[PDB]
Amino acid sequence: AEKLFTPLKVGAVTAPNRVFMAPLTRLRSIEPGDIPTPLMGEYYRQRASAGLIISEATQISAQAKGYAGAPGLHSPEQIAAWKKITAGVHAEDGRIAVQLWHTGRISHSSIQPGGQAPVSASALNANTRTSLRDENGNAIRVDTTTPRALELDEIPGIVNDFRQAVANAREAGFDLVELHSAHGYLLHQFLSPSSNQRTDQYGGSVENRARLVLEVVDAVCNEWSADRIGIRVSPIGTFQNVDNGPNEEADALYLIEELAKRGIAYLHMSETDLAGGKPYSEAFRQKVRERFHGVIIGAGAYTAEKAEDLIGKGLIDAVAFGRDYIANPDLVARLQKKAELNPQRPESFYGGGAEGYTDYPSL
Ligand SMILES: Cc1cc2nc3c(=O)[nH]c(=O)nc-3n(C[C@H](O)[C@H](O)[C@H](O)COP(=O)(O)O)c2cc1C
Ligand SMILES: O=[N+]([O-])c1cc([N+](=O)[O-])c(O)c([N+](=O)[O-])c1
Repeated sequence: AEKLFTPLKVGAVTAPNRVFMAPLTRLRSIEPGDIPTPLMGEYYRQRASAGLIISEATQISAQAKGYAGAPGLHSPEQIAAWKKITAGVHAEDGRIAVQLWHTGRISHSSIQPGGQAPVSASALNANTRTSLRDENGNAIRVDTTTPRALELDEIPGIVNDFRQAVANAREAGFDLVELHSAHGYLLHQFLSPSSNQRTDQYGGSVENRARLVLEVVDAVCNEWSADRIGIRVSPIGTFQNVDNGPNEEADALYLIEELAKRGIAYLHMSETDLAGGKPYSEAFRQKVRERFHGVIIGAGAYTAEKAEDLIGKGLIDAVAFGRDYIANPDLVARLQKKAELNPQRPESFYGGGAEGYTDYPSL
């Protein structure tokens, strides 16, 4: 069609096209153990024609767990299972990044270590729901538990958990890592004034609110290499009840300038929540583009036409598609041929088994 099907260097790897698979929580891991499965391996292998696969959000630690059925990357059994998944993608000549998260306050005590309260920047309930499993293994929605504020002396341990999870990602065969700094999860809970009322060096000013994420970026670049690190941000608008405060544009540009200093592989911008939000102006896209010198990935209700427009204008380099990738394993070939897409079945986005997961056909 036009530029979507052309190669792009993304840090240490080269994508053959600009059609990426966005990170998508599907809640099909084995419990106990939060272990990836052969069925997950098949799902990712089906999608290996993507320019880059970004995995579902994956826990850096047991404390990081927010949803029943989300996988981890902290135990030996998890590492071994992910190695099989990455090897399947590579057998199909694909590339895969792991999205690493800590859910912070979007969690429930029943899935935390010891059954205790989850942690956050401050002791404020998320006022949302998470997904648990019932006695028959089926996904159910439950109100989030009020968190405890992290003590200052606990912050280095959070940094260390990200560091260790990146070392584990490298062993598991991932090509890149994506830090989950978006959507109201732990790193975003520190970034946003709505969720961060701290009076130490980790709250107040934008420099203090960004301190934790930038300590994490520095630690993971040191552990592996900057050209292996990406980050997902959602810095404009409201996401899962977390807004970006009264100075969101200036605060976003500060963060992006700081990330640029580290020479990381990519910046992945989640532009809108699933419930919608105001579109990015071209002027703001230009301000982002002049501050970041790696790859920029756009996401959020994109069409191929919008992607072509913005790639052609030189404002973004690639697009991540979420729900179209759930339903279309061969999305690249379908967009290239202008073929129809399979219809989406949202009732099977979370939990369950093969149905609504590996049963969407290729052309
Ligand atoms: C079922 C589902 C699960 C999601 N899980 C994640 C997640 O693990 N990590 C993340 O950063 N975003 C997650 N998202 C957001 C998607 O990555 C994506 O930004 C969003 O679906 C909008 O893009 P789309 O219109 O192309 O689907 C999820 C979205 C859906 C629909
Ligand atoms: O539905 N989900 O399970 C879901 C999960 C995650 N995540 O990282 O755990 C997200 O970032 C989003 N999201 O950003 O929209 C959705």
